[PDB]
Amino acid sequence: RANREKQLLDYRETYQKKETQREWDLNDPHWKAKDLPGRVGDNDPRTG
Amino acid sequence: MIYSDNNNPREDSVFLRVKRAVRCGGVTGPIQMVDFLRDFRCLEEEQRASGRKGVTHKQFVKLMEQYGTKLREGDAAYLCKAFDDDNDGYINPERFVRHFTGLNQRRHNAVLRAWASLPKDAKGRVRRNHLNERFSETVTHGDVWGTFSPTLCFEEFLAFYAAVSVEIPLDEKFELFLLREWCADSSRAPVMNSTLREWGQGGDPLAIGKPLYVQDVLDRPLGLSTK
Amino acid sequence: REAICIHIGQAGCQVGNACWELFCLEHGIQPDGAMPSDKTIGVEDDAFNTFFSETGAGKHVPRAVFLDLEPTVVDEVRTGTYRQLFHPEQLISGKEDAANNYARGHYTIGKEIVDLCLDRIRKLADNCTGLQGFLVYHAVGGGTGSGLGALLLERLSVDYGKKSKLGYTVYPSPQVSTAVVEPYNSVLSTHSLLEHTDVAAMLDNEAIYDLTRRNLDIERPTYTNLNRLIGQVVSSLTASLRFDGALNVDLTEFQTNLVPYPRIHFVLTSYAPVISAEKAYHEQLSVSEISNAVFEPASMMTKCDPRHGKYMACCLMYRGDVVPKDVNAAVATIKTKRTIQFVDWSPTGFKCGINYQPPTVVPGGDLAKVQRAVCMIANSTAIAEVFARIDHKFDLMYSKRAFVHWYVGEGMEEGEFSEAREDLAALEKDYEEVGAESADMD
Amino acid sequence: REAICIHIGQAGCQVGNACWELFCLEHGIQPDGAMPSDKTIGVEDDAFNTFFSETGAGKHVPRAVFLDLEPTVVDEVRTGTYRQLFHPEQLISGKEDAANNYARGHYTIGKEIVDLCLDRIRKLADNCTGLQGFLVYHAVGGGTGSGLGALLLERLSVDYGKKSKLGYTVYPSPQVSTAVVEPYNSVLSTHSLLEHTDVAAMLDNEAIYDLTRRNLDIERPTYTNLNRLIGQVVSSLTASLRFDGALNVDLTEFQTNLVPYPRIHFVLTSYAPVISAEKAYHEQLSVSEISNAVFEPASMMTKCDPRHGKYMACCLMYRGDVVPKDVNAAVATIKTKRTIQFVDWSPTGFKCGINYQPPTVVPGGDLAKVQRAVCMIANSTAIAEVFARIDHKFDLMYSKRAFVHWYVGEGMEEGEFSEAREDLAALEKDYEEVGAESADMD
Amino acid sequence: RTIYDALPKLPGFSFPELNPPPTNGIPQLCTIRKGIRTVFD
Amino acid sequence: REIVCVQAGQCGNQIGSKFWEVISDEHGVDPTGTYQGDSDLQLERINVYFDEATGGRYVPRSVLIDLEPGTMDSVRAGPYGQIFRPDNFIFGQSGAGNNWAKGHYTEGAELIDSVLDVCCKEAESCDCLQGFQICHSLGGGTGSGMGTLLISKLREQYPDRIMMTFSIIPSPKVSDTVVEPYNTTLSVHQLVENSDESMCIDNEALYDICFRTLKLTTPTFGDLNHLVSAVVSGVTCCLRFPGQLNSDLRKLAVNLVPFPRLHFFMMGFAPLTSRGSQQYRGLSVPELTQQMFDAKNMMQAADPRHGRYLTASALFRGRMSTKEVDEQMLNVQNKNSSYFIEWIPNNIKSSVCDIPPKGLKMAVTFIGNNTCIQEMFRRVGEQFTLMFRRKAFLHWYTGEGMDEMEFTEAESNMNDLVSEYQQYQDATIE
Amino acid sequence: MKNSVARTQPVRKYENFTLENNLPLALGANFHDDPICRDTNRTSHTLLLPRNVDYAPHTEYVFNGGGEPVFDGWMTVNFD
Ligand SMILES: Nc1nc2c(ncn2[C@@H]2O[C@H](COP(=O)(O)OP(=O)(O)OP(=O)(O)O)[C@@H](O)[C@H]2O)c(=O)[nH]1
Ligand SMILES: Nc1nc2c(ncn2[C@@H]2O[C@H](COP(=O)(O)OP(=O)(O)OP(=O)(O)O)[C@@H](O)[C@H]2O)c(=O)[nH]1
Ligand SMILES: Nc1nc2c(ncn2[C@@H]2O[C@H](COP(=O)(O)OP(=O)(O)O)[C@@H](O)[C@H]2O)c(=O)[nH]1
Ligand SMILES: [Mg+2]
Ligand SMILES: [Mg+2]
Repeated sequence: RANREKQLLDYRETYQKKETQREWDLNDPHWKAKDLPGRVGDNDPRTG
Repeated sequence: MIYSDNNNPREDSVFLRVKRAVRCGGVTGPIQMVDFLRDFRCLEEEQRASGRKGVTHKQFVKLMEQYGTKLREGDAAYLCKAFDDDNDGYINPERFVRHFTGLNQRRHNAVLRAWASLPKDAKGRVRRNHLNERFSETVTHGDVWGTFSPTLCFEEFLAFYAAVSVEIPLDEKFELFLLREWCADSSRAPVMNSTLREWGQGGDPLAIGKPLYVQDVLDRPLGLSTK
Repeated sequence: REAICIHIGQAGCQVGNACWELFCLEHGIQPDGAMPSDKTIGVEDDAFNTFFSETGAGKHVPRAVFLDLEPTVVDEVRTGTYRQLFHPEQLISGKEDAANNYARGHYTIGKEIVDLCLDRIRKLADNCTGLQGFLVYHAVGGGTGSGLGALLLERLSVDYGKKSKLGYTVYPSPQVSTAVVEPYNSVLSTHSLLEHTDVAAMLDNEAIYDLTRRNLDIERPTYTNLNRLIGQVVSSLTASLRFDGALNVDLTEFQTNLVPYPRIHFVLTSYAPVISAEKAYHEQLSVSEISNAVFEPASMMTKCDPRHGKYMACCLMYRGDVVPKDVNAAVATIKTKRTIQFVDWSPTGFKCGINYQPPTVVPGGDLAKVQRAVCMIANSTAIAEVFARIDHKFDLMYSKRAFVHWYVGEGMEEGEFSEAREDLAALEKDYEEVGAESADMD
Repeated sequence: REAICIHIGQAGCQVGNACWELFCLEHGIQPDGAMPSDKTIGVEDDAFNTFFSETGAGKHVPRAVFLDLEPTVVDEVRTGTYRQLFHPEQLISGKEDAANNYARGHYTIGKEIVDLCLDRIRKLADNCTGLQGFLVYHAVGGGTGSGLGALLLERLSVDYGKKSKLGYTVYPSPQVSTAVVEPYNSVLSTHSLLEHTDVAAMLDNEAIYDLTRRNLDIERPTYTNLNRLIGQVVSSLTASLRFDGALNVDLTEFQTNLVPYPRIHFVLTSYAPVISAEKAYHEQLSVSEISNAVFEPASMMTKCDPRHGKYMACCLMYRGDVVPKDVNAAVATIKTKRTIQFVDWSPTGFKCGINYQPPTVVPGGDLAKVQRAVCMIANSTAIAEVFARIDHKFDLMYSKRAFVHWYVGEGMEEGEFSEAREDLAALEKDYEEVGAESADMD
Repeated sequence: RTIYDALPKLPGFSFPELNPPPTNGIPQLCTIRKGIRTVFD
Repeated sequence: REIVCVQAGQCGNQIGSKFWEVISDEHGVDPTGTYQGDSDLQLERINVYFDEATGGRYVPRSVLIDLEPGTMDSVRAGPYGQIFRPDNFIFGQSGAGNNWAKGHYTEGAELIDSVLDVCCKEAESCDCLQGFQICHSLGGGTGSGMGTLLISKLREQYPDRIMMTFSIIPSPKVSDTVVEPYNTTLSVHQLVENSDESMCIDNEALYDICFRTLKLTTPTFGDLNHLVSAVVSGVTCCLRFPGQLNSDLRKLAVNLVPFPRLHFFMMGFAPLTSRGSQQYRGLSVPELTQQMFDAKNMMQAADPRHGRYLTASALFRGRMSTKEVDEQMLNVQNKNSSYFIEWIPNNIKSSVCDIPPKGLKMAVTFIGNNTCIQEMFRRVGEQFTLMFRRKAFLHWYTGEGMDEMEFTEAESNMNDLVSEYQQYQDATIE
Repeated sequence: MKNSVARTQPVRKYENFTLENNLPLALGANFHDDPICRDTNRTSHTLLLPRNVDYAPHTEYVFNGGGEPVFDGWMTVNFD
């Protein structure tokens, strides 16, 4: 029984990492650091 | 099932699918698993020789595809992040080896006992030619001799016998199978009845020898009727 | 053995997508409808039968229908990942929505689609040998969920007989809101649903958002998280039919234990080990701790406080590695508390269930992996506050005839408002009188 | 066996860091609570159970809550070295402080935060099987410590009932001072603490500064030194529950032996071998020498002189290599002294305890290593002088209503100042009456 | 045959987890069909 | 002299599986049905519980009934499940829902004819039939309704045999079902008229046995059902092995029941002891007698100190002298004289059997008839009156079709039973 | 207890015991109660914890003590 719970802890530590979750792009800290503003300079391709 | 029950809590569904793919592909499955471990070791050795600190994600998924894993959308990145500890695009070898040859506690102890039974020499490593004739008539799974590269270490042993673990759904049957496979049962502390137990001072319920009847004690001639 | 699931409208179809993702991963059916390569006739493998049927070629297909009036969500299912899992006939779609009008769904648009739905359910029920109930998912806040859900439950209730109908329902949150006309649709839906449902389980999105903020560590949750929690609760309640256990519970047992009087069929639901992986390593998760968890109102999926009422019956479902002595000790400890009160006419307040299969873990999920869980559905007089708060908003709006011309134009008599409001007033009086102590009644 | 610790505010959390550092190092739990990768259990024995509980995987977590209204100190605990030891729910932090107002802590803000604290303490108390008391650390000079400590002790006293509550309290020093409004908060705190505490131990920083200058050789002491001394005292008093000994003393025995009348529960504390490493090798440290040391006022941790009053009861705890015959000879010699006086109605003035475990040495500590120590808590009429000086300063400020508008703005009636002042005046008269000789009254 | 099952059937001598079930499902070995009961294995 | 067993409902089928495991072990029957025993003494009375099949096989005289096959599919899949005859499984298509009226009137009458056909086929095959033995719970739905229906039909069809029941009854502290008082009251009303002798068990008492006596860290329902299988197989042991003082179910009934309504008994089994303690106490007849009368070892919540014993019976297994058995029973009657009804000169019957269960040197099973059982019925009647005044959950039962007069009659009859026990407890010679 | 299930009652030494050293239990000679003769002072709830056992079981228990001539005519006579 003791080794059973130790292996369950191993599973939790290795397969359920925080960045693995599908909704990481919304709950990520530093999400405004990795994004770009609306327009960059005067030749930004994104500004249609 | 195997990744949902309490008996094997370390198992994961997608990694189970990966192991199923590498085992059932194509030389039988356990041979393929030993070969997979060997290729992982040689790849990490080559990378360490080059000057980079480990196998990357791209060649890891390339190796998986080479062994024939029909991956899906997002599972490759799932495994790459699962085995990346420092989060720097690299795969940790010790975690992957521990998970790849994973087994239950009882099965792991059975494998350890069997391995401790066989003799070794030099740096803890066995040779095929010294022991192939001694255990020829008792090894039912003859693929062990094919696993020898006539040498073999503990990691390949554990990988081989973890490969065969899926065929025996009972833990006790697995233990007895391995013990009668390699004759690892201890004379002093056995677990099977069909073994030559040695005690030193005899069994304590030693009921043999004397059936201990009661008519052999009674004095029959006293019952004669005389005046 | 078999149960049929009916998914209605937007919330019901998206929750159905999460539920069938979970049921596939728990039984092991691949997204292309195939058993894994290691399963054969070598060992007895039939647990899926409660939710799946196999074709003569060995493909699996699920016992469900998805109903919608707008195409977008079902077209997303048709173009998504599970395209090959569902039979194309099962995904039924109309041309245009009920535009938040219960009257449009019930009278104008649902009457055209309803005969196809009854024909499909009949075609499923003919391919069964032990159907034992319907599970229904819908929201009462929207037009098609309310109108077509009521019309379809009425038709099912006429065609079938002596069969249980269990509803999981998303009610309008007490201050979070999505549409202006929510009170009218919720009142008219609850009026039709009152006569034709055996047990109704209530869910509120505002409560599950609070639970995902409080228990899990998600700052910006979205509906997929809520749908995964709902899928876990339904999987826990239906696990008793599919896996070995000490005390099984058939769906007919819920109605017998939870409903004291035929109108008093609205129940609260809660789930215990809602926990993140990082918290899971700071705590042991024994039977008594999760049993203590299911009684806190912070664990509930509906925004109501049971301290403002009295419990009449509780049904506790334990799944996983649990021993009966611990279940008995836990229930005996809860009974001692003074802030938990039962009506004096209900002395034997508890029903227990014990199943051996622990909950399954989904690859992108946020719940930790745990060896045991407990789920609760309970009947309490506190529910009168939920109806009272919907009725006050109805009275405020109807006092000025705020939107009635829409409902009257799409085919409904104005009288139906007064009938439904009088029925909800009588339901409020039932909840007031039932809670009166017998000693004062002499 | 088990005891739960509640840490409130700045002094209580900072003293908690030193306490948990000592309890971890004395039992042997690693600062992160984990174990080496090859062991199956981190320690061979259960003795830690009084202060730590282990999970089924063997991680240790401590039985404590940290309560604060400002985040900074708790955020320092969250980012420090013991991050992995505590469960994150136990570290509770609000948004803004009680701003040195008892009224702000008691009525406006602590009233909002108190229910989370009670829920966490309940979750700890449910995971216990022989709880025998609460230990509380706080300062009565500040706003949140005074107001929320009083409110929480009142709620605890209703919910848990007979269970004992022992307080370690930092009172305002007689001439060292940090804030102007200290008298109002200390008077209102003492008013609440009279009804709702079983024994209260009082500490003053000016005494610990004097002790660190004379005995230790520290020219520039800081709060970490005082907090390590307080942690040593708490470890000495609770050692009787955790290690083998000749005469054990359960936490319930203190209240029975030290309190003669229900209001007379304020006790003085002192510790004997507070000594530096350079002095420790110049002197032997026998039982009689440390017993003679504990009665000198240079050894006390509260600034009061017991020669100006009469003792009612003394409790002497000896730990380490001590033999009972020497303790008896020492106590008889102390009894012989003429500057030590007992009230004539208290003939049997002493309670003794003897434990075999010597005091632990902390890597960064300033105390020397010694084989034995003794700690005393005693009830004496000399304590009346501390209240008289606080009451005089309160009377000076209150004659002109110097700051009352803050307290009235934060929610308190002006009447509460006058009520508390007559209750403390009555406590002064109680200390005058209890000290009157029976032979004089005939 | 083995030390795990070489004990008499008396209360307190059973160790259930030593023989864990490889599966937890319910087979359909007991069916009604059209009213003709089958107890097929 | 062979007994036929009936197992009904989930509790009955689960306890039955463990009972047939214990009986198959004692007679050395392999789970394939082959005899593998080690003494002829095992074979010469195998007929008592087993019928003989033609080849190398044995078949058990048991009928399995349930309304949904889930439990039957679990037991048939179990390790000993193969021994059962396939034709002996009778099942419907929808559950009882834990409702007495549904289990008794709608699906009960639908299946009862097929169950009676199987019971008659099994009974008429016997060369001499002994009583029937039935296991079921009283708080459930199919157990209570179909068990009492079948008991009534067998009492009409076999009034000269013995009717014995083992029954599970609601704990005084925690309920397992919300509607237990109705099902329990109606079932006790049916049993007191139909039954000859009935034993009652509280799961709470078995939990106290497991925690206090055996100190098991993680007990499971297999342990509780093993304790029950031990006592049930023990009461009949003298029927199927030789001994110095034979006994029989009819002789037990004649010595235990003074008046026909007073047939409810408590049970106990003695050599229960924790794995750590066995080194501290050798087996002897005084030790067995002391455990036999300790209320810690009794499987009901009522305690003997509030009532009096009218009669009791002790069946001893093992090689022992009759003098210590007789003198122990005399000493216990003399030392505790206030707890024994004074107008009966000797309340205890003893019986001795030579062959103990394997692995124990000696064993005894205890059956007791004590008036303290009236407090349990009083508690159930109180909860029934609380529920009925408010018509609690009544629409389910009334919707199936029952007349309320049935409820008032059953309550009145049970209340008269508690009054009758109270009058005989305080009776005097005068 | 609710701690880990792998814990077992610890092992204590209690050296300098007169009865183990071929000496009488004389007055004023109870050295094994001297705290200097112990190896630890930590109190452990032995009344709840189980004991440690190591042995090789018996694997089996005994309960019993161990313990053509057809006629087709052609009658022939032999005097054996
Ligand atoms: N939990 C949950 N709630 C949802 C979901 N989708 C919508 N809701 C809620 O349900 C209500 C809206 O009901 P809808 O399902 O959009 O209404 P509808 O059935 O589409 O009706 P029509 O608009 O006429 O087509 C709002 O309270 C939403 O918050 C979902 O996926 N999960
Ligand atoms: N011995 C000791 N005294 C301290 C410590 N920290 C603060 N104090 C004293 O306690 C009093 C200040 O109380 P605080 O704890 O700062 O008050 P608070 O609980 O933060 O209340 P708020 O200011 O409203 O947040 C002063 O007399 C300080 O000298 C400490 O770590 N040790
Ligand atoms: N001792 C024991 N009690 C059981 C067992 N199975 C169920 N019970 C109890 O019996 C009651 C439930 O009755 P049940 O058998 O489900 O009734 P049914 O639905 O008519 O078959 C509850 O009090 C359960 O605790 C078992 O294997 N052993
Ligand atoms: Mg829509
Ligand atoms: Mg502060």
